[PDB]
Amino acid sequence: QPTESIVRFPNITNLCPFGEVFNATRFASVYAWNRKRISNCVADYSVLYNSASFSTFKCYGVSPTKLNDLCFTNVYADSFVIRGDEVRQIAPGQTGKIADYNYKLPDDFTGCVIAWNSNNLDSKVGGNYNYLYRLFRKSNIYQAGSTPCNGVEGFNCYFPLQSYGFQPTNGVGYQPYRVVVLSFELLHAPATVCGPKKSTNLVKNKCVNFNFNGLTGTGVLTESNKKFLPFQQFGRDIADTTDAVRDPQTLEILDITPCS
Amino acid sequence: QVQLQESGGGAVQPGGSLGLSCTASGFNFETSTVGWFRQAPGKENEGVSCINKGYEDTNYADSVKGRFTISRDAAKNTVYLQMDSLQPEDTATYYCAAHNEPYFCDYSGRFRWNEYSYYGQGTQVTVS
Repeated sequence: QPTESIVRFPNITNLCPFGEVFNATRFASVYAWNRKRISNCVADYSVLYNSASFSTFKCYGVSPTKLNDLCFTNVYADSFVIRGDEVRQIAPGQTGKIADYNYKLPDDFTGCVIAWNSNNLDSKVGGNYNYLYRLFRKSNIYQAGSTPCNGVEGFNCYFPLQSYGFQPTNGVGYQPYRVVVLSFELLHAPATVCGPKKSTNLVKNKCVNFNFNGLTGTGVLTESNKKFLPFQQFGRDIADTTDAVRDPQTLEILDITPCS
Repeated sequence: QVQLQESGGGAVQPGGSLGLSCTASGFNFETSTVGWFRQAPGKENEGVSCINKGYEDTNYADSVKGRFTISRDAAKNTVYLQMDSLQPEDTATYYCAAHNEPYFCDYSGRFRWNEYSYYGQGTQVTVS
């Protein structure tokens, strides 16, 4: 019987730029609440599982521990900043003003939503006045009234700005917090986004199962010195078998012999 | 925009009655909810009454249940609140308010202070 099962995978290089969440220092432009496409990179979610220091991270359609198994064409990272009273109401299948009247999410929207404390860093003692609301849709220059002013003072004609009452003094339930949605899309495209695939320590000259980048087999390995360039997989001098296999870290060429 | 005018406040003696009136303009509040909120010194802003004229469905705060009656006049386009057996806790400045989304049914009126988008000047009622 084979002794133990073995998997060997290459070192991780492409880290998702989630660091724009840990080290975000500034707010986005008014037109551009942060909606970014994420592709051609490996998404490391392992830190989020055991971080446990942030307000919420609840996410639906996929079990948390199987993210590395699934592969998606695209990831949309949509980040806003909203107040606390709506944090439990930002969820697929629920109601609300912003989620319904600005951009639609499907009732069974599968994706992963996190809410972040900004109490001691981004909150302002005098109040940050950067928060606006879009309130109305009737059907599928912007004036709050119905009649156009045409540059003439009168009814439904207003002043550019009056001081607005935004204050931090409100209670704990009422501070604003940051919201980020990571949406996974699986569509008709070559698989480019893959989760990190962890490997183990290597043991030689024992009857073992081996799994090299998905290549599964069983046997015991011996070193072969035949001339293969590192990028070479297929060749026809023996024409019969997947002769040799190459570790990603160590470029050594190993052939297999079956056990009893 | 929407403009609100409250009137009818004053001084009352406990056991009496008072009549508040809310006049709305800039929007047709005949198929939408309009309500009365209060704020008192040392007390949080609390909604006390609301009426939806679409079927005139009524709601009152638990603190005011069984004591106040709210009605809506289409001909006057106003909201009239009648207060019977007033108590000292009813002494407050009253605001007339409405929901951003106009409702079209028997919806009970929300009495959370966050419920107002446009707000009037308010009228004082002192039960003393």
